Amino acid sequence: GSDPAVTYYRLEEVAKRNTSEETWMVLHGRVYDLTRFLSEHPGGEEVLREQAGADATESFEDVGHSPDAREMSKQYYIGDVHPNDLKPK
Amino acid sequence: GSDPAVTYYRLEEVAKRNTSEETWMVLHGRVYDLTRFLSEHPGGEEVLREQAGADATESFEDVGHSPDAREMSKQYYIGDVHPNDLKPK
Ligand code: HEM
Ligand code: HEM
Ligand SMILES: [Mg+2]
Ligand SMILES: [Mg+2]
Repeated sequence: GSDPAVTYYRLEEVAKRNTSEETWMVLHGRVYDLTRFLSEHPGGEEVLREQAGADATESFEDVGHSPDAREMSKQYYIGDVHPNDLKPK
Repeated sequence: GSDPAVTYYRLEEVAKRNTSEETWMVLHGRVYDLTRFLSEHPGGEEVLREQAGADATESFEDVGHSPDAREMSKQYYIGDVHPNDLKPK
């Protein structure tokens, strides 16, 4: 069941956005446009460039971001990963 | 100049890695060294051999790879396609 209020992106569409002109990334089943965040990230640009257009959930959690960082991610949230591209829990 | 965190490859060079000794492939503007991946590819070696050395984004996405297949590709990423060789738009 897709949610009328949410815009969904297939991982194929996220994979296209892997350039400095447009960088998207998936974190926990949600899509973030970090294009403008790249030069402001306190963890630097490179870690984000390397996984541009991809699901970087594991790296994000391995680093262990703070509640403050998670709060900050909300400003870049743009949609949910299409139901079909979500993995079983 | 470009981005020093990125090694760039011209499609002319990528095209030469089309045998089992060294097979590279392009997916969404990035180069992947699949030489060790061939044996382990669930869809078999032949489908990779067929587009070895070329951009196989279309066939990759048309097949419908899973989130796990995408995660798996990351370890083979060696660099980006030279900007001159990408689509103009
Ligand atoms: C919109 C998503 C993201 C936001 C808002 C964000 C935000 C931040 C912030 C605020 C910090 C400072 C320390 C703290 O608050 O925990 C930080 C550090 C860091 N971030 Fe992120 N980050 C994001 C995504 C990522 C991703 C996807 C990666 C990995 C590919 C990453 C890798 C790092 C690293 C390596 C550090 C350094 C911390 C350490 O020394 O271990 N971040 N990030
Ligand atoms: C780094 C590049 C690639 C990786 C890591 C990869 C990985 C995988 C994995 C893990 C599967 C199992 C099903 C799934 O998880 O989706 C799979 C299946 C398959 N792959 Fe690939 N693949 C790659 C490139 C390609 C390319 C370029 C082609 C086409 C020329 C291809 C054709 C197939 C086919 C036909 C299947 C079977 C589909 C099924 O019924 O699930 N793959 N691949
Ligand atoms: Mg060499
Ligand atoms: Mg994953």
